[PDB]
Amino acid sequence: EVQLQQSGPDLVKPGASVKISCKTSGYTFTEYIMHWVKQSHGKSLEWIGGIIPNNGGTSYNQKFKDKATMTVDKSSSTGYMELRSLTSEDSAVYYCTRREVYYYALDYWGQGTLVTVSSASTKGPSVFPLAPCESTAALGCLVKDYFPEPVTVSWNSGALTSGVHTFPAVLQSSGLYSLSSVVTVPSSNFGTQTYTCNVDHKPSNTKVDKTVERKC
Amino acid sequence: DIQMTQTTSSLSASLGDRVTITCSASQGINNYLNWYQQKPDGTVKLLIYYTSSLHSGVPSRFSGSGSGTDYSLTISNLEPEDIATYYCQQYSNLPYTFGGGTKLEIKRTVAAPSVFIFPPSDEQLKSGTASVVCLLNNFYPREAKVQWKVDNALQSGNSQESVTEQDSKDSTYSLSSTLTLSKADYEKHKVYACEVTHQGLSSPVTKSFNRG
Repeated sequence: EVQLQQSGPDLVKPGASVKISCKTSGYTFTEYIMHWVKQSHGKSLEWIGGIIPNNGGTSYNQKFKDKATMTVDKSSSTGYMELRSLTSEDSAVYYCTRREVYYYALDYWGQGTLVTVSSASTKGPSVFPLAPCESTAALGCLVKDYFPEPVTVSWNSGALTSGVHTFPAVLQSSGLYSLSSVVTVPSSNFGTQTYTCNVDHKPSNTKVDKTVERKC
Repeated sequence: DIQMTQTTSSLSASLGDRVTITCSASQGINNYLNWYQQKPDGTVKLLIYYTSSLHSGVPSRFSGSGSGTDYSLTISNLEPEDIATYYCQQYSNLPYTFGGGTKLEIKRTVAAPSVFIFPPSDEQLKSGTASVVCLLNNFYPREAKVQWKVDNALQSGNSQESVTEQDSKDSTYSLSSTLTLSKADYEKHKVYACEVTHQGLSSPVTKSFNRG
C-alpha cells in the first residue's frame, strides 16, 4: 500500500525558514513525480511545484519561486520542501502528493503538515477532566491554553473511538487555543471500562494522560 | 494562469439525492480536469481523472462530465460518507490550478440534541479560572440556541461555542458551549444552567448543577 508520511506540525519565526519531509513507502520512490500543495485556513488548494526524483529536476509555480525549494534523498525515499523568509501568509497546511501517469492526477496525498508563522512562543495545554457533578452518560477532557495548533486527543490509547467528539479549537481573547474532547456511553456500558484522554501537543512536546474518575 | 471557478462553494443535499458540483475554466482545458474529495479531517482523495475516469476504489455513484471550459462532478445518490469539500484541478497548463471548492451540507431528518453540563475541576479552579462546559450531542439541523443562566440570571459575552463537522455516519452535529469565569466569580454563584432550544425539542431543555 502506497503511503506518504509527512513530518509534524511546526511553529517558526517570521523571517525564518522551515523544511518539511514526506517519507514515502509501498512504491519505487524514483518512478513517480512528487508535487506539493498549500491550503491556507478556510481556503482552497494552491499548486507549489513538482520534483522528478530520478534526476532531481524541478518545476515551480511562479508565485512560490522565491518561497519554496523542493529536493529529494533517493536512499531514505523522502521528498523535502523548504519555505524561506516566512511571513504569516506562509501559515498553512502543506501536502505532498504522488503523480500517476494514466492522463496525470495526484493519486496519493500525505496527511498534511500545519506550519504556523508567529512571534508568540510555544505553550503546552493544561488538561482538566469533564465529569458530571439517564439513557447515556458523557465525560471528557478540556484541553486549555495551548499555542500553536494542533493537539491530537484519543481515548484509552485508541481503543475507545465511538461516541467520541473532539471539538475544533477556538482562539481565546488571550491568543491561546482551547478545545474539549467528549465521549458518550450508554449508561449500562458505563461502569465496565475506565476513561483516559491522551493529549499530544507536538510543538511543545507535551503528552498527558488524564483519567476521568467515574463518581462513586 | 487558467483560473478554475466553483461559483457554488456551499451546497446542501438530501440523502439519496442526485448532487451536481460544477467547475468552469477561464479558457478551454481539453478535458485535462481531475476531481478531489477532502473530508473534514483534512484527508484528500482522487475521485475522477481526465474528466470522466473513476479512480481505483471510488464508488460508481460518482461520475465526471464536460469539455472545453465546463465540468461537473455528479453523485447519483448521496450517502452520509459523501460529506466533504470537492475540488477541480486543471493540468492543461502549468501552473496546475484548483477551483475554490464546494462543501456539502447533508440534509437528514430532525434529531434533537441530548444535553450534558460539566462543572470545572479543582485542578483548574486552583489556577484562578473556572470553565463550565455544556455539550449538545448528535443533533440536526445545525441551528441551536444555547443560553447560560447563573442563579437564573441570563449571561451574555462570557461564553464561546464550537461545532463539529457533520458526522460521516449519521450526518449530525455536536456543539460545546464554554462559560469562562474567574475563580472568585465562579464561587459567588450556586446554580449553573444551560438552556437549549432546537427544532427537535418541543420546549427548551435545561441542564444544571449546584456548586457547594
